[PDB]
Amino acid sequence: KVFGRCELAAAMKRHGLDNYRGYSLGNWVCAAKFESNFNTQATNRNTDGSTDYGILQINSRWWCNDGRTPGSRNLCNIPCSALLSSDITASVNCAKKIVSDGNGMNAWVAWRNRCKGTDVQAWIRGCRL
Ligand SMILES: [Cl-]
Ligand SMILES: [Cl-]
Ligand SMILES: [Cl-]
Ligand code: NA
Ligand code: NA
Repeated sequence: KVFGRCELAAAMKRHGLDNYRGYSLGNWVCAAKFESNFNTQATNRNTDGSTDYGILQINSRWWCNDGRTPGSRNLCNIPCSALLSSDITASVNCAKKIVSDGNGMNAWVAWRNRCKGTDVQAWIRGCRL
């Protein structure tokens, strides 16, 4: 599913991301924009052989099982395919664990490089939320 911007904002807010770990909703919308282009089916293969999955590009080295990331863990207790679903509950729930791991949203390189320190509000402009 390719979410609209406000559509994704509303879903993330329902699922309790707004201000989770102190990160405003716009941070999460911005991260999803640059990570997945709002596409739940986004997949990216990393140099280390792991893969990123879904709207928030959750990585198989630590967070989900894809059966092909040697030495990896599955800390969210899900198949990485769960993360490609049109429904974002699994992605949002795993994201809560990742952002809680110690470095906040810096866990998403694209957030650090593209969203962090920017006017992340803008991402929820116009949304009736
Ligand atoms: Cl915001
Ligand atoms: Cl594996
Ligand atoms: Cl933080
Ligand atoms: Na990524
Ligand atoms: Na894994």
